Amino acid sequence: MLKKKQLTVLDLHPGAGKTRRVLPEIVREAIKKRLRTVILAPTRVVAAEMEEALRGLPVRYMTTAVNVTHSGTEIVDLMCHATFTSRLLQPIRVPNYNLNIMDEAHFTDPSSIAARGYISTRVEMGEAAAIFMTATPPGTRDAFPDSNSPIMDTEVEVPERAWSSGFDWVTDHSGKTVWFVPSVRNGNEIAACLTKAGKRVIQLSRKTFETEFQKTKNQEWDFVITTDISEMGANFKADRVIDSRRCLKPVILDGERVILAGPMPVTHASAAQRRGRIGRNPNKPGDEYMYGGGCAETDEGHAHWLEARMLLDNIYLQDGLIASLYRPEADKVAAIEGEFKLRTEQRKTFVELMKRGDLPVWLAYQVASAGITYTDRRWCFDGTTNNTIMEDSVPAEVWTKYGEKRVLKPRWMDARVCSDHAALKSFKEFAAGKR
Ligand SMILES: CC(=O)N1CCOc2ccccc2C1
Repeated sequence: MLKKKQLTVLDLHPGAGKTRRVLPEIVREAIKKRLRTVILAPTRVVAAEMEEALRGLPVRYMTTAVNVTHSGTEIVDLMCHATFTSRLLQPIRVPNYNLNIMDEAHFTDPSSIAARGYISTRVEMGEAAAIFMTATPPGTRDAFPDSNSPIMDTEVEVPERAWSSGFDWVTDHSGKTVWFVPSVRNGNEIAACLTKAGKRVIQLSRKTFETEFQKTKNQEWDFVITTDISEMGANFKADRVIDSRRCLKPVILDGERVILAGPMPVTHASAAQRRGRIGRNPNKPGDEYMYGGGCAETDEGHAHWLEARMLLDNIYLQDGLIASLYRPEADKVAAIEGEFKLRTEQRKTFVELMKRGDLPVWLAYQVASAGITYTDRRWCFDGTTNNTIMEDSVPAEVWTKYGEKRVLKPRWMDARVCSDHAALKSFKEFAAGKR
């Protein structure tokens, strides 16, 4: 696989040893061959698992998830997908890696899609080799792949709200269950129901992932309520997966606003990854997978592919050239390569709005392309009446940096900035000039 001008897809089934067995072998071969190598992890939890599998090998950990300082003699670097993309966007110089390994190469976050596009274009150019590791490569129509031990697959009605009766099978279970809900707000309702009935529940989401995941190993639990984030290498020692088979989809309407559409069906890749959390121990056959809906290719028209084009258009590759998306996912968006390329100053504002402001890609592009500077927050208050953000059925209020109380009413509306309490609280601080 390590020969230049080649992109290999390591599509071994979930639990086949891609990270703990195959990855150190590739690293050993790249070090032997003097290949400047990058290892891309989806999340910080996977980076810490990779450190345990690669312990002893000379790897540079460019992540705060691993307590090891580099000696300066390493030729292999390990970082998250978002860190790779962020450094490509920032004026910091990134070496030209001869070998590019991306683990969980099915991750659909905008920075993951852009990293795949950038890496695959360098391979198409003949400048590098690449390995994409995933049980479900882009384009998979198999939600029921192979496992380490047999799994009982059961199509059933899965509750998406609190219940008084009709789901005896959910609570009448002595083992541990990992339940995939379509949203944080939906998971909070089911968790409160399970808690009320005497269960121990840990809730996992994108913003709380690192801190809460530790609790699954730290203490006994009955249920884990999680969003689609646990599809990226997160491992549990459970005997059942309850899968609603639903997810939220960010959609850009008329190129003017972003809504969270759905809950709607997950893709076959997500369904296989969610099912893949169980059936991992050959000594424990009979793990259960309860699914409550079918699959659909709901990645078509998803804002993440447009946001990935926004990122790729602003990453330098060679003179005027611009990286294309990885071919099996280049049709998920109707975008012209280069149409989001910003001028030097607006591009710097675009990067600061994402890195420091923590705004979604789409919202960061609207602000930067309008010629607004990072610290100018007037746009958070001068949108139309129907762009008013609501908190507890009443318009949200913030004190501006000028000491004046104003209704939060952005010029551009992105549902992601107020999808939950933590998101809205972070957007209030942004609109107040606090970061
Ligand atoms: C934008 C705005 O001021 N409003 C929109 C309508 O919703 C409400 C709800 C509660 C208090 C006040 C309002 C009025």
